[PDB]
Parts: sequence; structure tokens; C-alpha cells
Amino acid sequence: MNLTELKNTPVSELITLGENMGLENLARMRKQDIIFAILKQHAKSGEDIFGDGVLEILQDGFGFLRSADSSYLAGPDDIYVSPSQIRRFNLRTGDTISGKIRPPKEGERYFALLKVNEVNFDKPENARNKILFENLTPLHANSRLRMERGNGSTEDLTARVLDLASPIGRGQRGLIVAPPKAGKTMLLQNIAQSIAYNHPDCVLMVLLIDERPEEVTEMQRLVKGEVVASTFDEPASRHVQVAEMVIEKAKRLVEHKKDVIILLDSITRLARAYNTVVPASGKVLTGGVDANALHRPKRFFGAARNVEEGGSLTIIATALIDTGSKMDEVIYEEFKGTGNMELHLSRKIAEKRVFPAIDYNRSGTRKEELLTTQEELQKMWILRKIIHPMGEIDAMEFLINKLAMTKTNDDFFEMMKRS
Amino acid sequence: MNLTELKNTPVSELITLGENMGLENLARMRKQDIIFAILKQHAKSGEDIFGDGVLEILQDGFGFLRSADSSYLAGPDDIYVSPSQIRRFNLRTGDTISGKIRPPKEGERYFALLKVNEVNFDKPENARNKILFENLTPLHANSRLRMERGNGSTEDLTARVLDLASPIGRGQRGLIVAPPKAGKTMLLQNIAQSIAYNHPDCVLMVLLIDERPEEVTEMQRLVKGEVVASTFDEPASRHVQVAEMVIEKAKRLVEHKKDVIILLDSITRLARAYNTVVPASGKVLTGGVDANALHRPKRFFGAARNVEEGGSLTIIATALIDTGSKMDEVIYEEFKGTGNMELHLSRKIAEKRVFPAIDYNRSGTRKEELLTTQEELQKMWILRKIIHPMGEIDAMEFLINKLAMTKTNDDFFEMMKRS
RNA sequence: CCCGCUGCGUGUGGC
Ligand SMILES: Nc1ncnc2c1ncn2[C@@H]1O[C@H](COP(=O)(O)OP(=O)(O)O)[C@@H](O)[C@H]1O
Ligand SMILES: Nc1ncnc2c1ncn2[C@@H]1O[C@H](COP(=O)(O)OP(=O)(O)O)[C@@H](O)[C@H]1O
Ligand SMILES: Nc1ncnc2c1ncn2[C@@H]1O[C@H](COP(=O)(O)OP(=O)(O)O)[C@@H](O)[C@H]1O
Ligand code: BEF
Ligand code: BEF
Ligand SMILES: [Mg+2]
Ligand SMILES: [Mg+2]
Repeated sequence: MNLTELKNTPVSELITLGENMGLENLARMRKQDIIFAILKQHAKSGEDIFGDGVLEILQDGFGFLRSADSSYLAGPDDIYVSPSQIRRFNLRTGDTISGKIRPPKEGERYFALLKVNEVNFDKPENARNKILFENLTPLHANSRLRMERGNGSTEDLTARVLDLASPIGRGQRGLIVAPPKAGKTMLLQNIAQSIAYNHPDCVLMVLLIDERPEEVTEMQRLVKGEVVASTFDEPASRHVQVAEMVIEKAKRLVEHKKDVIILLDSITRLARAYNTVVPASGKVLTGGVDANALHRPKRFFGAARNVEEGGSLTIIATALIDTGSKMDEVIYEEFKGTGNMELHLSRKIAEKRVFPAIDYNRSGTRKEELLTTQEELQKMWILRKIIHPMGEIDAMEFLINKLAMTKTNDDFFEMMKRS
Repeated sequence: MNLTELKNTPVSELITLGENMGLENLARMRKQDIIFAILKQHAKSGEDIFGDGVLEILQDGFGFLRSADSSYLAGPDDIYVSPSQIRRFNLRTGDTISGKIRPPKEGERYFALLKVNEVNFDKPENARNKILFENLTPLHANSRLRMERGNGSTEDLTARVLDLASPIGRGQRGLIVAPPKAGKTMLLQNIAQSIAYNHPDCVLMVLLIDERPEEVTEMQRLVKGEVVASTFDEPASRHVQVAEMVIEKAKRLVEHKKDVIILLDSITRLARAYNTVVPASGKVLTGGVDANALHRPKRFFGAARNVEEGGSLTIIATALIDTGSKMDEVIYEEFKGTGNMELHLSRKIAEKRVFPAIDYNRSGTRKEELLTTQEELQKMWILRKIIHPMGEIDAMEFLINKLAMTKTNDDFFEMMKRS
């Protein structure tokens, strides 16, 4: 029992609940009004009411608990938190809070809360002395996020090729670059499925920025976890603040020694939104990029790291290259200077239609020896040496038609060694 | 005992110290409060507290001894030095001062220095009669900094190739120019190891401006010297302040006839920070560079020189090219006009996964006859004549698989002359 | 030969 359940419950159920116990209503107004009336009558009955939300701090000192359904923006229902509670519990923006709430008093249009009992999914006083995110000691990615599933399915081929080309570890700063219609979004979907299957302990938060609504619905339907989105019909500031809220929530989760994974549908459009919202400095680089536009995107992308104290933040963002515009090229080569994993998809392999359309020679990760073991690293070395002389197309066809009949990558390696 | 000595000890040790013979405390507050309390009680005994720092002189006349843990920035404990002491000892910004401090009394908000005992690791009676940095007569580099080792290991190979392409001397202005992912940071790490092993007498300082925090941790746990860092999380103003503090410290050390070596993880990011901080003048160069933006980067880079009076300052920095934005192109081609040593790494050799990915033909140093012997220069000329016709990837493969079987460069030259 | 001390425009986006 909490505010969220009543928010997501069907209108018929809540109208019946108000009808039998409570004053009758014919439901001539909005559902939120009926929810407010039900909350009022339940508070009058004397029963405590629960509430949940992700905290966002305002410049005055008070904060609002935004809801995930509204994609963490302001809305009609936003629990108010006083600066006194924030100071007492040392809360920061992005800290999810669950606790007892109260209906608004006179002159108040938002619910308030009197007690908290779940701060970032644990007992609240643990927030008294936790090490801050910027105070953690970062490290190179040590643990490996194996995307391989071993079921032998056709979609498992993309995960296997991902494992072979550019290994992904915990705390990786990854980029997936390709021209449009080259297989980016479906690669992200396959990555999300592999994460959900292999690594259920990780907190997967798929963030879509400046993307088509149909893809938003597809992600919400076929992804197990949390999906937040901001379609392309929304302003740039919308995308900007959604991204800030998501990254702050991820940082707060990491502060509690959690493994957090974020999949970004496109970092190029996030950089474009940041450029649009940035004040003009009078200096413009190649393309339309403002000189000071890329600081905040750099911070957002570089929030991903491997923490020695425990937990990690992985970010896998897609990007556009070879689109005929220097904006995308400069964005890619500027985020190439801060990322770790790089995966290239080429339109030539996509037109030839052999999927996944991965450019093996142009894709790799930094410090692969820290993820793969010695024998696996040597096998990867041999495979890359064999693949490199061949072109992209024939190498991809040879690899795909060479590991398809093999269930596991280890068996593929040993069969390469045998033959 | 020093103040920094109490900083470096764990909180448990200092709280036990404060509990066994000092006032009892259960440590409910921050560490700095305990440090202040124990220092005040120790001064109340009638003895003398000690401390140390690096001097930064404010525009009003007084100064503060910043600490390395705060990246030589304003922290919550900075020993105050009166203008009288500065005038007495002719102290300038960046001087490392160690001496007797006193606790803050009423009206005093930070610690204060009353007696000094060491200025730049020397008695304070030598700083009054020294020659300022700007008055030292500059000179071309004469003493060679041998990066070679007798190990024969693979990691030595890179250093060896450096000794063949661009010899490095004391007082050089180095530029490791390459696109992203070419190998600049690993090459800088190898240079740091070579400096630490071959030349332990040189003062090695590593400056990382706007780079990955994991690389900062790797430098800290790998470099045998001093590491000062400012990751991309910080703004450009912090970057420039840290840069000026480091360069002032290096200049003060050079004024005492010391060999100082500075390694810059990226001079391009420093130039970008200076461009963002500089006031607009209405004139913008191609690529988005302000017209008056590169003067201070020029001063920072040209602070490196060989001093005839004794000592030297050697700055080796990494730069960026082929990013797709002409900002980096103009920055590199402008720093090439104020440097001595250029070492180029090509992205395509890196994609071949052949390391080091040095561009031998585009790499060289100015006035190499002053750093090498006659026979060594003759052999280097012969090798360059051999290498020049062949392609860059072929050249690097030939060089690597030719000097892999020789422990030193002399054996490589002997086997090339013989065969 | 006697002297008063010291926004937009342009540029940058731009080939
Ligand atoms: N593994 C795959 N199998 C079949 N088609 C694919 C695959 N990956 C991508 N595609 C094709 O890509 C097109 C859409 O591009 P998508 O993969 O969603 O990334 P993006 O839209 O970002 O380019 C679809 O028409 C789909 O047919
Ligand atoms: N001497 C070397 N030996 C082996 N690998 C190297 C060497 N130098 C660079 N690399 C490779 O380069 C990657 C790191 O590149 P880095 O130097 O960080 O790029 P940048 O020069 O743009 O900072 C690592 O994954 C590493 O495998
Ligand atoms: N006539 C020459 N003989 C030998 N070396 C030369 C000659 N002219 C230039 N160099 C080489 O060029 C380098 C200096 O170039 P410099 O003339 O300073 O460049 P800039 O033209 O930018 O001033 C020296 O290291 C030297 O080896
Ligand atoms: F067409 Be997709 F955006 F590569
Ligand atoms: F990718 Be490197 F930092 F240029
Ligand atoms: Mg897409
Ligand atoms: Mg680097």
C-alpha cells in the first residue's frame, strides 16, 4: 500500500474503492482528483499513507520526489521534502526515498512527508557516513560483463561477436558508433537482454533521449528493468534535465556499493541538446558545436567508472558517425577521448545484410588484459591477427558463418585451434 | 612531527592518540576538527607545531601554504604567511616552505606561520641571494635524458624506439602528438618509468589536466614521483589554477639549480581550458580559438628551458590531432612553433595493434647534434635514411621486429651495420 | 645651449 500503487491502479478499481468505503463519486473529473480524495479520506480515517519517489533538490533548499512514470519531471503529484529532513538525513538529488507521507495543508498543493524508512533501498542512517561519489577512488574495469548466453539462438550471435570484438566490463565507458540504419538500437536491445539474463544483480536503467516513441514503447515492453525516455517532440532542456536526474540517481545508487548499468540510446543527440541549451560563447568549432557545449556531456559520460570501494557504473551509449555532418564526427572524436570501449558498425556490412554488422578491425577496448584471462587474451590475439588482413565484409561473413554452429565461444576457440 | 604527518595517519590512530593522553573523544565529527584540537592542545604545552606547504601569494600581499592533497588549491587548512615574512625571505609563488606554525587565536581563522626552517628543501639563508627564473640565461638542451634500459623487456622497446626517433634532453619542450587511442598516455607512463629508473636525481612531477580519473589512479599508484591531477569533472578554471601552481613550483625549484621534469597528460585540454577562461576580444581564429587565448598556454609551455647557470625544466606534453576539429590542428601547429621535440603516433599503426605506434618520419627533435655523440648521430642518420622510403606501418614493424632481439640500441646498430 | 624628469552583423560555423 502506497501512493504509487494507487497511481498505477485502474480507474474502475479506485472509483469502486471510493464508492463502497468513502463518499460516492460518479467520476466526472480527472483520475488524480479521485486519488487525492481517496488519500484525504484515508488520512481522515487515521491510517498512515506510504509514498515513494526520486529526490530532486531545488535552489531554495526544499526538494520534490519525482515519479518514474512522469520520467522524473515535475508533475501534479510530487511529495515535498523540507530542507530540515535533507540536512538531517544528508540526502542529495537522485536519492530514492520511501516513507510515510501526509496530505497537503492549507496553502499547499503538494503532498508532504513526515517520516522516511527506505533511502536508496536500505535503512536511512546508513546515509549518515557514506563516502561521496566524487570521493571514491576510481579504477580500471576489472570484472567482466559476459554478454554470451550459450543458448545458441540467432540473437546470441550478436552477443558472441560483441564478446569477441570489444569486451565489456563493469565500470566501462562504452560507445557504439554507426551510421543510421546500421543496427545500433537493436544491438542495444540485445545488450539489455544479455544483461538481464546473465547479470540479474546489476541495476539496469535504460535511458532513451531524443528518440522515436515507437522505439520507446518497444524498449518498455521487451526490457526487464527501468526504462525512462524523452521523445524527439520534446525540448532540449527536457532531455538535459532527464539525463541529469538519471545520472544523479545512478551516482546515488553507486554510493551504496551497487553495480549500475546505463544504456543510452544516443549520446550524439544528448550532446546536441546540451549544445542547444548552452549559452553562446561566440566561439564555434567545426560543425555547429559551441566551444563550451561539451563540458556537461563530458561530465555525464565520465560519471561511469569502476570504484575500488565497491560497486561500479557502466555506461553504454550509442553515437552516429559517417553521417555527412561534421557535428557527429567531432562529437564522436571528442567522446572517443573520454570513453574506454569502442564498437564500430559499418553501413557496408549492413547493406550486405549480414548481421551483426560489426567492424572488427575498427572496434576494441582499452586495457583488455584486465577483463579477459591470459588464455582468452591469447586466443583473442590470434583471432584478431587472423581477421585483420581481410576486409570488413568478408571477415564478418567468415566469422559469423564460422561460430554459428558452435554454442560457446570457448568451443569455437578450441575448434579454431584444432583446425 | 608535521601537520601533514597528522594528515597522512589514519583516523583511528589519531583518535587513539587523542584519547590516551589528550582529551577524550568518541570521534563524532570530521578528522580536521580532531587535528585542530590536538594541534591546539599540543601548542598549549608550550612546545612548537611544525608544518609545510607550497606558497601561493594573494594580490593583497599575504600568502597561504597550500597542500598537495588539495591539488595546491584553497583548502580548509592553509598556513597563513604574513607579507613581512615574504619580504624578509624574498619568497615568491610556488615556493615550498616548511617551518614552525602556530594555532589560530581569536580573530584568526586558519593556521599561521611564525618561523621557517626550509625553503625549497634548503636553509632560508640562500633564497635571498638567488637569481630569478626570468633572469636566468636560457640555452639549448645539452645533457641527454636516456630513456633506454638494459632490461630487454617488451615495455622497454617503446623507450628504445623513442631514443631512435626523438632524443630527449634536459630542458626540452616535448609534444606527443597523436589522435585519440594512439598510445600517448601509455608512452607517457613508459617515459615516467624510464625517468624514475635512469635518472633518480631529477624532480619528476606529473600533471594530468582533464583526463580519465582511472588514469589518475594508475599514475598515482605507478609513478615514482609527484602526481597532480584535475580530471574532466572539474571546470576549466580549476584546471588553469592547478597548471599555474605546478608551473610556479617548477620554476622555483629550477631557481635552486634543480632538474625538474613535468609530464602533461594533455596540453590540448589545457589550451582548451585557457581558451574557455580567456575574455572574448571579438576575434576568433579558425576552429573556434580566441585570438588572445594562446598567450598563456605559450607561457606555460615555454617555461621549459635549459639554464646555463645550472638546473633545467623539461616539459613533455601530449597533444591531439586528426580529431576533425581545426581547434586541435591550430593548437598543435602553434605549439610546434614554440617546442623542440615532436613525437608523432599514427592511429593506423595503433589499429594494426603494433606498439609503439610511432610515426618515425614525422617525429624528430631540434638540434639533435647537441644531445647525441658523433657516431650515434651518424648511425641515427643511416637508420632514418633506411626507414624513410618504406611506409609508416612497414617502418614500425621492421623497427620493432629488428630491435626485438637486441638488449640495447648499441647492439641493434652493430647488427644493422654488420648485416 | 637652457630644460622640468615618462544580442544580431563581422569573426567563428566555412568547404
Ligand atoms: N540483428 C538484426 N537482424 C535484422 N535486422 C536488423 C538487425 N539489427 C538491425 N537491423 C535493422 O536495422 C533497422 C533499424 O535500425 P536499428 O537496428 O534500430 O538501429 P538504428 O535505428 O539506431 O540505426 C531495422 O530495419 C532492422 O531491420
Ligand atoms: N606500449 C604498448 N603496449 C601495448 N599496448 C599499448 C601500448 N601503448 C598503447 N597500448 C594500447 O592502447 C590503449 C590505451 O591507449 P591510450 O594510450 O590511453 O590512448 P591515448 O594515447 O589516446 O590516451 C590500451 O588498450 C593499450 O592496449
Ligand atoms: N641548414 C641546416 N643544416 C642543418 N640542419 C638544419 C638546417 N636548417 C634547419 N635545420 C634543422 O632544423 C632545426 C631547426 O629548425 P628551425 O629553423 O628552428 O625551424 P623554424 O624554421 O620554425 O625556425 C634544427 O634542429 C636543424 O637540425
Ligand atoms: F539508422 Be540508425 F540510426 F543507425
Ligand atoms: F584517446 Be586519447 F586520449 F587521445
Ligand atoms: Mg536507432
Ligand atoms: Mg590519454
